[PDB]
Amino acid sequence: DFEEIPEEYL
Amino acid sequence: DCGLRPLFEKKSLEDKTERELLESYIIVEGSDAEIGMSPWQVMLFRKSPQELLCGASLISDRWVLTAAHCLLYPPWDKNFTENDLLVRIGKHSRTRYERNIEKISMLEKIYIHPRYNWRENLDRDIALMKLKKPVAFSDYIHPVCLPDRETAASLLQAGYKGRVTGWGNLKEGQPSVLQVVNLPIVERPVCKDSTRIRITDNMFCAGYKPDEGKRGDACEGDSGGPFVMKSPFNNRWYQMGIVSWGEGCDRDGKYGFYTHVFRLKKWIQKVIDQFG
Ligand SMILES: NCc1ccc(Cl)cc1CNC(=O)[C@@H]1CCCN1C(=O)[C@@]1(O)c2ccccc2-c2c[n+]([O-])ccc21
Repeated sequence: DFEEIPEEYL
Repeated sequence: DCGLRPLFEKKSLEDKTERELLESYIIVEGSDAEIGMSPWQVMLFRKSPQELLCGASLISDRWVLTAAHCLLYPPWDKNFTENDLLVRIGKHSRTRYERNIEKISMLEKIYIHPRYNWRENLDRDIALMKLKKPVAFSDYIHPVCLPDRETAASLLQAGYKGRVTGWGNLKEGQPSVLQVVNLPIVERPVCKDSTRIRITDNMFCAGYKPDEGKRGDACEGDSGGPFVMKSPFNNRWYQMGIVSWGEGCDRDGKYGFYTHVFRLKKWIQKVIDQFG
């Protein structure tokens, strides 16, 4: 149930 | 400048419960943390599936401290590599992306204590993580201090209270924001007599006994987080322990066990200067 972080980090 | 919080000590403002700690120097059942209360709090985040892995702490602009079992624990088939995780610093909310506040860092290398004992009692439950790039400090991101021999000797006493923080389970049930709880250090004999697990000098336990009334404990998800104390001598926060293990969460007669940071300081320093 975690939002979603910017793609750069992933 | 470690252990001095931008939103509190730096502005001469006190948080709502630090007084409880000072008076003693003579997460289950906790409460929501105040903004900027634990600027050194770090969230170990798993890339896929995206989820909370453990807590951790910031000790410099490029080093993060956590519990070894958060990264390596054969019984549960846990053996993460640096590319499997991310480090989220400056957070308050557990699940939301705090744009303009938190900073997400990648891991360059993981260092587990050579003598970490995962097969028996989590002895030497400690690990270091070097970030690929230094994180910029701010009102919400700031390193905590590591204790020296004198600090440990003076504050690591039965009855003296420390503070534990984390985004772990609220009951043995996930919190919206970072949770905090102050717990008293418990004398060694009591710790030893509360479990069948062998206790070592590299760990100390904390929590209230049933006759004290008050409650509180770390729980699953809090591992790796810091157990800190505010020195009454220099008004700086020191990380005395690392959330390590416990039988259940907040059970009467049981206590939370924490990795004795000062006892493993030697290892910490060696790793630091050897690898940048
Ligand atoms: N249990 C929640 C809890 C409560 C208080 C604190 Cl301070 C920390 C924690 C979180 N830590 C854990 O759960 C850790 C993760 C590794 C095994 N842990 C234990 O604890 C645990 O009691 C446990 C629980 C379930 C299955 C096996 C074991 C186990 C095996 N050993 O050798 C020591 C301690 C434990």
